[PDB]
Amino acid sequence: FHNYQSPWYRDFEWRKQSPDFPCIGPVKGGTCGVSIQDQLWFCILFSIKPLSAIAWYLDGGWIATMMARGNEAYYLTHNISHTGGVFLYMWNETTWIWTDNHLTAMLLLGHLIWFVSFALWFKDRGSRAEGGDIQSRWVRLMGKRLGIKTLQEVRFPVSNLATAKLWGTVFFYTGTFVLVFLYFADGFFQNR
Amino acid sequence: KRWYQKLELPMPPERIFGAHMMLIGGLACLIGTYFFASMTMWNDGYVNLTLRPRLISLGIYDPYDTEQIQRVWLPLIGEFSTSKLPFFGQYPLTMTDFRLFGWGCFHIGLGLWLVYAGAAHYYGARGGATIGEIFWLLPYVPGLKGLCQIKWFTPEGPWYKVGLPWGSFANTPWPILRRTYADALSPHTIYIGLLFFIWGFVLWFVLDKPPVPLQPAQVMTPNGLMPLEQAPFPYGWFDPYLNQVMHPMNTINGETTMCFVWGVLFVALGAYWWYRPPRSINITHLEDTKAVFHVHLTAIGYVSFALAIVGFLALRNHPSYLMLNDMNVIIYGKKIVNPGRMIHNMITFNHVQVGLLYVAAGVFHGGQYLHGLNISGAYKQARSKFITWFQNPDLQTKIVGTTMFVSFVTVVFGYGMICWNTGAELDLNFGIYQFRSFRAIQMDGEAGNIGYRVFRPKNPWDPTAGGDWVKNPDGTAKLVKARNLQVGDRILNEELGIGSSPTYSFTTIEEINYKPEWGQPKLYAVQWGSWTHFLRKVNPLFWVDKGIWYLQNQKTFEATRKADEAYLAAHLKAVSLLNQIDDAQTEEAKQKAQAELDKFRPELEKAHANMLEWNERLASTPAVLYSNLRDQHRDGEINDAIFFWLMIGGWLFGFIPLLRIAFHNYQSPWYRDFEWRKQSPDFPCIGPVKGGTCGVSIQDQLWFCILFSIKPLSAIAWYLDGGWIATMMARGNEAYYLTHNISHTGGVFLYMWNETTWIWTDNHLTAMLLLGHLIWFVSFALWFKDRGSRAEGGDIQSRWVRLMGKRLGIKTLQEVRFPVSNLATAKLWGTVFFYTGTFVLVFLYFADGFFQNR
Amino acid sequence: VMATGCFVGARNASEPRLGSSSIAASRTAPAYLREAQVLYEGSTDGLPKDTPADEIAHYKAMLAELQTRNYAACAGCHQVNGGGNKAINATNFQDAGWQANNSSPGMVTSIVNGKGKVMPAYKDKLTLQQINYLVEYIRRFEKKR
Amino acid sequence: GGCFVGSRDPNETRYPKAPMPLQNQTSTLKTAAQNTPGAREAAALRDRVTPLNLQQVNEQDVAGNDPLGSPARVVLDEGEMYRDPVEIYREGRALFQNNCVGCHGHNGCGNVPRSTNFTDPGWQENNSDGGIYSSIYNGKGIGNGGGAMPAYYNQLSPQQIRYLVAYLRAFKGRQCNGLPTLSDVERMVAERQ
Ligand code: 2GO
Ligand code: 2GO
Ligand code: CLA
Ligand code: CLA
Ligand SMILES: CC(C)CCCCCCCCCCCC(=O)OC[C@H](OC[C@H](C[N+](C)(C)C)C(=O)O)OC(=O)CCCCCCCCCCCC(C)C
Ligand SMILES: CNCCOP(=O)(O)O[C@H](COC(=O)CCCCCCCCCCCC(C)C)OC(=O)CCCCCCCCCCCC(C)C
Ligand SMILES: CNCCOP(=O)(O)O[C@H](COC(=O)CCCCCCCCCCCC(C)C)OC(=O)CCCCCCCCCCCC(C)C
Ligand code: HEC
Ligand code: HEC
Ligand code: SF4
Ligand SMILES: [Ca+2]
Ligand SMILES: [Ca+2]
Repeated sequence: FHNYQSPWYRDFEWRKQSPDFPCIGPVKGGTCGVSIQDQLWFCILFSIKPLSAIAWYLDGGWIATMMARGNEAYYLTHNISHTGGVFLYMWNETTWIWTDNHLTAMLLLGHLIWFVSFALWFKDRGSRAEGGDIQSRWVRLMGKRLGIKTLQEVRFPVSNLATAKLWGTVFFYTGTFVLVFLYFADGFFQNR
Repeated sequence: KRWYQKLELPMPPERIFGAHMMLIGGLACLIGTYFFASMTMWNDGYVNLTLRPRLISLGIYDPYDTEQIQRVWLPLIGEFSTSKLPFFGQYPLTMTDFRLFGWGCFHIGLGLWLVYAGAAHYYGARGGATIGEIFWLLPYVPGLKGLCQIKWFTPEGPWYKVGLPWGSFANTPWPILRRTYADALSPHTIYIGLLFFIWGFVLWFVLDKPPVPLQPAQVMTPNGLMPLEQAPFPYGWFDPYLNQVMHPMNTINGETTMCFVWGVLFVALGAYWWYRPPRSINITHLEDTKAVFHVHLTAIGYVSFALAIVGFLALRNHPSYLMLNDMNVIIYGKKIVNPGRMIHNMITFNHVQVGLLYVAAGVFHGGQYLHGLNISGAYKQARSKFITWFQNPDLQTKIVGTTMFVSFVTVVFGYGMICWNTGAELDLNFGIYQFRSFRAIQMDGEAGNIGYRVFRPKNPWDPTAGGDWVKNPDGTAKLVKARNLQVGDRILNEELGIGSSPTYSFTTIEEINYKPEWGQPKLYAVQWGSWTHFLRKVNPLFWVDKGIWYLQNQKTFEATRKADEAYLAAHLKAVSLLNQIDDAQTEEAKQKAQAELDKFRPELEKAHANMLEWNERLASTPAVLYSNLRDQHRDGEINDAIFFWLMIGGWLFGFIPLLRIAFHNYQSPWYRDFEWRKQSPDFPCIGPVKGGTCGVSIQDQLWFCILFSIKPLSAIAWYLDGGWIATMMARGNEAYYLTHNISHTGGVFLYMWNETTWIWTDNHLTAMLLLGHLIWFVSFALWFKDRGSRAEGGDIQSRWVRLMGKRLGIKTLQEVRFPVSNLATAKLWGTVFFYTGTFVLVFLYFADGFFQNR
Repeated sequence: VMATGCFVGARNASEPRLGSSSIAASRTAPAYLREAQVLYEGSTDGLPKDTPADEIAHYKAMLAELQTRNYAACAGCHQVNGGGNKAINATNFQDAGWQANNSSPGMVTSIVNGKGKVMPAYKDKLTLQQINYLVEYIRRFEKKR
Repeated sequence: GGCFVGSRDPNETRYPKAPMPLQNQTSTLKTAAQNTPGAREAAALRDRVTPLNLQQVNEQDVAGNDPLGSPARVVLDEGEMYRDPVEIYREGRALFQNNCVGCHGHNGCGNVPRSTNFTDPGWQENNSDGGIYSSIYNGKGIGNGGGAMPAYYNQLSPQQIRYLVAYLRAFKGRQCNGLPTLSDVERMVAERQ
């Protein structure tokens, strides 16, 4: 509905001029994330939450609380088999994940891909552009001093805001879902 | 926006003074309540636990105190109606409870008095103030309006209602009063000297701990009157955990003598400044409280850091905390493993947190004073060298860029070595390289007679090599006794009982008859694989620690070395004799060989006893820098080297934004090139131009320093608490760590899981875990480039809700507008949420107890 | 494209008997349990009279080699049928409580390493693939309750 | 959060135990209250409630570093091991509540997938005491540092594992509400350990 005008845009007379622009702000408190490309990225993130409900439920976690233990009195008296309970599931399955060294390598790489998405998604691109610029000046000073021609015109590339949001969503998504593969790859421990 | 900007500097002296005095009184009241919560009828909790080792060292908390009291100051003291000592006459009280009660009441009486007097300076400043403006939510009570319109602290009043009769410090004609902050630097430090004397006299005469060298010959203990040097810790100087007499300056009597040493020094430096007060031209702009605020707040932060370092070493093995391990500490029904070290770690990490927060903030307040000089055109006019030394932009880019480089190189070295050795511990095959683990096999004693099948190469050094299994003369695969292994042999992983390395088949012997420099007094065949054990030596602190330590222990080190050398020769000759036996072939030749190992057995026994006992002695020598849970030497580890490289590199990573605050609060090289200028200290951006410009202001640079510093601060937390920081996946129970006598709880990731087994045992700790995790991720809602989406969607919500209100008749719903955080207030609250979410979870890592082997 | 297949390597199996894939045998329950029963019993005697001549003699050669390395068969500690010996404390594999409180992965290392005093280590006697087969045979001893 | 913790149970004394020895229990160097008003009641009370071997143990004293701490060489003397129920209870509940609850539950009936369940009779009957030592010392399953049941040979002492072994036999045939009490340990010890 709001690819061209939302009701917040229409009170101001604004008109979105393209599908992927990053913002137009600091006006009116700030406007980052109104384009259609960004709404696509926010769908992908928000959907991580029902998807992980689906993953925990398929693989036998207990989703109705956060700390259910496997054989607590309730589960035992009512013949319920589960692997964990929201948070507890996480630590319960990872003790099984730790017994495989290929899956623990996957766990390490998965965690690193994700938190790097934060570099790309925080309101920080100007800081990164102005520091990159200090870095380029410095490397060119070293080139000129040491007579190293490959380095007297270095200019470090710093992503603009649109491409930072794209690769930030890519890194966030792939981090999370390599890590989810592990909850399946560890085994199905529901004993029925 | 301005709600947290109500009180901004410069302020006048009487208002700062008065609020400090009022806050001091307020703290004294809170401490007074902490004294009440220390009484023995209560459970252990974190508040009363963090004060008990100190109150034991002071003599106020007495662990061996059992009797209950019924008359002590005046005839009414068992229990009585309306308490007799209100709310406390219900329980049995001991003498330490009474000592605690009294010091509590004393801190609440002084505190209330200081609060009143501070208010007199603060409000008598303004000529007085009425009761209803001091208390301000006092006119809401009805039939008490008249009450709240009297004026207190007036310049005129009768003695019990004066503030400042002259109106200000500057107007009062007491000619002792100093008139500038530099002139006041001299009385303020005489004053602090006087405080040091007060403390020394209270310790000597009220608490009865006189100063060295005037300590008593005798002191009263629970087992009678003993001589100072044999009386155990709280009473005397005998340390009952380490079994030694304490050094006199390691007792509290040492602290009372320093009360007088430091108090004399502060009085004399203050009397010197009385006569030649600071006068430099480089200092004169510091009379403005905005400028000094920077200096003082950043200094204070450094002081906190130094409290952490000094307190951690000085108190790591002191009997006040170890005494906690003997009491029966139970928190939220549990029973804590090593409470001593847990409370000690909490106090030092508390101080490290405060250290960071105040250095970072002090520099931000610095950048605010400089930005205002740039706005007002005065930066260019400044006369102090402490500003002008840094005015050149070409020098600023060289300062920032070379600390970025030094950071880059140290962090690449550390993080790259962590990655390498986690690859090694996991045995990861990359196609282009097989990572290999550490494995050991004992070659001496009884273990050395277990056999294996060995694939033994023909000639390692030449390619077009080949190998063969070791056989008998008839052709069957012979079993090789671990004592007879050689470098180059391969033993099948499955026969050593190793899964977990499925991509290769053999373990390779790389060194034989290996004896750890520091570790178990045993002999191994070893695979080193990819495991970099030499990296412990790539630490300047390894060498300084071990050198001082060698110089102090050189005779037992020399006798240990020589006992090792004798045992190795004796083991080598035993292996010869055992081999002659095994390769006899003649029942006679067998029998005679057996006869000669029998007559050499005694004296192999003796060489082994001698070696064992000299190694035990050497490992009981006192620590220099790196210590045990006792207070004994340990050699530096890969852990200690990585910590060392990580402190250099990671504090530069964290502090580079502070340099940017200092240099580029107004123009940076990016800005100057476009001709831009930062118009305020807190704008969020200037929009999408040039790719995007979020995050350039000094308030934002402040938030970045704090997040980046989370990283050296977690390395400190993990190190304090017993984690292995040198890999990601290390487990405590494995061969490298047991052969080298290393205790740890984890490995970066592996620590997270392992400590949480302990966290899970406590329901209060797990509720904290759930909540602190909820706080953090909500910060992402505020930090992402997303605020326009949120405002657009909150407008849709407002509209809908007002529709419902029109349709439904609900007047209060019919004009609702949801507030959406603008960009600056989002970055602030997002940083607040990110920081409190993380460090409530780090508290949990300390609070499950401390589990490093002792 | 990526996994062009996937380069996971060749499977480890037991000894080869001519004309009958050993790798295949190691995933086919009726073949692997026939070899597990031979190891377990220490003889080829309880094997289905339908067993081929070549099979019956390959097993014997396997046993004869293991007898020279002082291998002790599982039956007769644990019996031909389970549920060992209370005397010797030898585990009863017929018991459901013992079976529910063991995972098959966990069971493996208790055979590899041995278990406390009497149950011997088999890491130098048998291959890890022959231990996997035995964990599978012990599973079939379970009775209800 | 702070200050309003409860009243301490009168039965948990704070009266102090003797300090942990500096000397290693495995040393070859030289081997291994008063009448004041209430000091005797407090000592007698500490003697039942306050645990003595809860703290992580010197590094040379851990079972993998102890010459007599391997599963093959440890002494499981039944007379010393099932001698004193106060003691088994005092020690094993503190060690168990700390180290073992996370994965085996607050009831000791199993939390982590496939984890043991110590109340099960079939499991009790088919494990030796020496068997139980082996699995604590080695861990269970394949992995670095033991498997899903982690190894303890660095971590715990042989004496600490033995309190654990005796405590674990008090779980037999109990219901799934928390841990064995002092009288569970005592009925276990009367029915021959
Ligand atoms: C012992 C456990 C172990 C350790 C080493 C570990 C630690 C940590 C840390 C740390 C410093 O301690 C961090 C920072 C961290 C980070 C992460 N880990 Zn992580 N982590 C572990 C293990 C794993 C594993 C195997 C996995 C993650 C997964 C993830 C992911 C998760 C990314 C994310 O944003 O995921 C959102 C989804 C979540 C949190 C799952 C919620 C499940 C629940 C059942 C859904 C339904 C119930 C709610 C109340 C629902 C709301 C209602 C409605 C809207 C649906 C990232 C990289 C990841 C994941 O959760 O992805 C959904 C994942 O799969 N992790 N993780
Ligand atoms: C492990 C059991 C349990 C599970 C259930 C769990 C899961 C998860 C998930 C998930 C869905 O699975 C997530 C998403 C998650 C999130 C979080 N957890 Zn979490 N979490 C658990 C438990 C805990 C605990 C106790 C803690 C966190 C802490 C934290 C924090 C992490 C805050 C943060 O951003 O921290 C950065 C710091 C890290 C990762 C610690 C680094 C330690 C290391 C020793 C530093 C030194 C070495 C490095 C390689 C760096 C060198 C270079 C440098 C110094 C410049 C947030 C809320 C948190 C923390 O680490 O804070 C620093 C904390 O204390 N968590 N966590
Ligand atoms: C892995 C995490 C990581 C790393 C290595 C970096 C690196 C850096 N950040 Mg980014 N950042 C991160 C995550 C990271 N950041 C996160 C999670 C956020 C969200 C808060 C940010 C937000 C952010 C902002 C706003 C800014 C930066 C800036 C910086 C730079 C600081 C300048 C400097 O100190 O030089 C020293 C260099 C180092 C200390 C790091 C060395 C290289 C590291 C160690 C390892 C390379 C690891 C990488 C994962 C390897 C993959 C390689 C591939 C072959 C496998 C530096 C390049 C500043 C800058 O100047 O911009 C350019 C900056 O302004 N960071
Ligand atoms: C706790 C998680 C949390 C919750 C509850 C929300 C809530 C919401 N977000 Mg926010 N968000 C989050 C995290 C969360 N977000 C994260 C991690 C990010 C970064 C990716 C974002 C980024 C973001 C964007 C860009 C936008 C939103 C939007 C929205 C709103 C969606 C419109 C709606 O459909 O109403 C349905 C409402 C619900 C489904 C929520 C019911 C509420 C909860 C579960 C109760 C909340 C409990 C709370 C934590 C507890 C504290 C209360 C205390 C008193 C006890 C919704 C109110 C959109 C918006 O419209 O802004 C106004 C929007 O555009 N979110
Ligand atoms: C901090 C806490 C300790 C609580 C603080 C006190 C109050 C506690 C209890 C909740 C109070 C809820 C009051 C909500 C309310 O009435 O909001 C009205 C308001 O303003 C509009 C007008 C004032 N014009 C605008 C005319 C000047 C007014 O009412 O005063 O608002 C806002 O605009 C903020 C939003 C408030 C949230 C209310 C939304 C309620 C959800 C209803 C959704 C579904 C419908 C169909 C019921
Ligand atoms: C005019 N300037 C602004 C407008 O243009 P603009 O922003 O689109 O320009 C970008 C920006 O700069 C970056 O975006 C930084 C990359 C460097 C950080 C360097 C840091 C990267 C490391 C991250 C790894 C972490 C992961 C593994 C967790 O445009 C891009 O870079 C587009 C992304 C394409 C990159 C393709 C990568 C494929 C290369 C793989 C093969 C190379 C080698 C193997 C031979
Ligand atoms: C499980 N037990 C582990 C500790 O065992 P144990 O007792 O054997 O040994 C001491 C180490 O403990 C510390 O003592 C840490 C206290 C942490 C609080 C203190 C942590 C603070 C560290 C540094 C603070 C930096 C701030 C001020 C910038 O092990 C040491 O050698 C540490 C010495 C620290 C000195 C390192 C020097 C590096 C230089 C930094 C340069 C930075 C800048 C240029 C910006
Ligand atoms: C000499 C006796 C003996 C022989 C031979 C023997 N075992 Fe055992 N085994 C025992 C005893 C005794 C125990 C009890 C272990 C204990 O103390 O808990 C046991 C225990 C077990 C258990 C249960 C382990 C567990 O973790 O719970 C398995 C499985 C097992 N044995 C399998 C085998 C297999 C397979 C073989 C032959 C390959 C075998 N045993 C050979 C005596 C033997
Ligand atoms: C990390 C989780 C975890 C921790 C911590 C843990 N365990 Fe376990 N435990 C398991 C799992 C999983 C099993 C099931 C092993 C198998 O069969 O796969 C198990 C099994 C056992 C068994 C039975 C072994 C056997 O062979 O039959 C004993 C005994 C045991 N655990 C005792 C303890 C004790 C004592 C502690 C604390 C010292 C402890 N556990 C800590 C997870 C854990
Ligand atoms: S911070 Fe980025 S997204 Fe926000 S208004 Fe500025 S340029 Fe736009
Ligand atoms: Ca699973
Ligand atoms: Ca801890």
